[PDB]
Amino acid sequence: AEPEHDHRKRMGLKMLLMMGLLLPLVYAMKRHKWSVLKSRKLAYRPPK
Amino acid sequence: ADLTEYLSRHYKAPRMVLAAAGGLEHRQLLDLAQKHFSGLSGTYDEDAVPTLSPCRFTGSQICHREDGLPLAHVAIAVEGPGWAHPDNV
Repeated sequence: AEPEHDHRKRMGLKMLLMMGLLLPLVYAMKRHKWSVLKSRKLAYRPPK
Repeated sequence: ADLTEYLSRHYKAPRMVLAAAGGLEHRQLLDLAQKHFSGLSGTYDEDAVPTLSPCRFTGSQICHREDGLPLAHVAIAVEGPGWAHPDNV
């Protein structure tokens, strides 16, 4: 029914291990850029 | 008291320079310096005299948004080296 069975599970382990690297890495990349906004401080200074 | 404390700590002879330029001999500049400045640090060389310490440059932004003003001012700088550095030229 499914001769690909063993190949798909091999690529799956590669997929899971790669994603275990790339998901925290791209997360850090996105957080690094969003740093400037996420830690920003506002002050309101109207006259008189 | 704040003001005289500042004066006491900072206006001390090894930290100040009598400069002149023009129609003068150096000799009389020296003469007048002993005449009028010599009661400054003859025995006043005392207390924590007074180390500066390096200033941490950041890399950051301050944005005072005021749309009521007709022109934008922007100043941008990287950290330069001090007075001493040959890189200045």
